[PDB]
Amino acid sequence: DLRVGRKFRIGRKIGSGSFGDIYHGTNLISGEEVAIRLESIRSRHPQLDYESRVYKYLSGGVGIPFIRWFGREGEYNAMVIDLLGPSLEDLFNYCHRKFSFKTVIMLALQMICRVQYIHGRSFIHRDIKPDNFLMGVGRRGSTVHVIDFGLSKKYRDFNTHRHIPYRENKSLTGTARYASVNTHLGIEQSRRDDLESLGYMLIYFCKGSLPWQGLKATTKKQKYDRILEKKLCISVETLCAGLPLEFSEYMNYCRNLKFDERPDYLYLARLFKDLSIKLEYHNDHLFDWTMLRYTKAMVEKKNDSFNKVKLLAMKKFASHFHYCKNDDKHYPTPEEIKQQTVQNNNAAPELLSAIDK
Ligand SMILES: Nc1ncnc2c1ncn2[C@@H]1O[C@H](COP(=O)(O)OP(=O)(O)O)[C@@H](O)[C@H]1O
Repeated sequence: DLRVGRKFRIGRKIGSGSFGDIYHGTNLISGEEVAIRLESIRSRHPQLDYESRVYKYLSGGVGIPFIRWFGREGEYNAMVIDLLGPSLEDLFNYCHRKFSFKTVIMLALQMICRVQYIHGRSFIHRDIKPDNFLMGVGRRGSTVHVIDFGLSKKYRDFNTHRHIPYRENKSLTGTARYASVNTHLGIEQSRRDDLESLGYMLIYFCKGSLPWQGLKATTKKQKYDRILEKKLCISVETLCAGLPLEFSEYMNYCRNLKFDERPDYLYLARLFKDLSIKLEYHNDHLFDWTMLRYTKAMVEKKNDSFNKVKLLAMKKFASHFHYCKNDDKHYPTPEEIKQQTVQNNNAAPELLSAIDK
């Protein structure tokens, strides 16, 4: 309950982590709810100061949490920033670990823009994963935000745009579930790698998992290298089985980019915009969790309970909920996928009547 940056009061924890804790905070003058991150100054590997400085440099971008204050408060490095909502991994779990094509397409459109803005500010993220994308709170709940810039890096000179040099034998640090093949190989990360990681997330979201998940090994390196072998040896076709051709096209593009090459962000956005048209989706910010949450509220006026809610939701929103069929070996046609609209309507008392109201 101490004060930070004169006017920010620390409240309840949100909260804990490896680089410190994150708290609810309040601006004592305006009453605005914010987020406050703390890092012990006795930390052996300080990261908060770095992140705050990246956040400052990125300040003003759409979907970049807006830093309000950072500095020193006694025994703590502190950072005051926008309060955000659930992560996409959180929402993935809420939806029982599968997203519709529509929701994945809509996330992809926003996330490509976020990554584009970050690259436009001469930084690469280097830690692209579902946990690092959060929705806004309240009415900002339709905007995907990017967080966690502790591993981010300048990939080019601010004035000359001279790219950092090519390099090998770089070490790998985290879970490498979403890491690019070239990261695994020890190559200096560049813009392409952020986008490849984004690609794996999309496939993850669609299919419910990646085929190199849940591996065990005797050492970290062995595990990393087992993941690398699967990424390398499983074809893009197999990887993207059951998904419209855009998803494998997205992946082939990222894997084919050269080290210092500027990505064609608009080409990639057009992939998913064109697909949403073929699938007759509106870009209406109506995500799976939005509609499941609404449906549930009306019903209430645990695995088995969810399935009933989901059934009603898919009936009321038949044209919105299309899913990958993981037994598929091919890329389904748009008309193939849209056939699920009919199936959704054909599913089945007073409860079906209640929801319309
Ligand atoms: N600006 C923010 N507003 C609200 N919640 C946040 C913000 N930044 C991170 N979080 C959330 O706080 C929780 C703890 O985050 P943190 O400890 O930094 O990550 P991790 O636990 O993965 O190391 C996470 O669930 C994360 O989604």
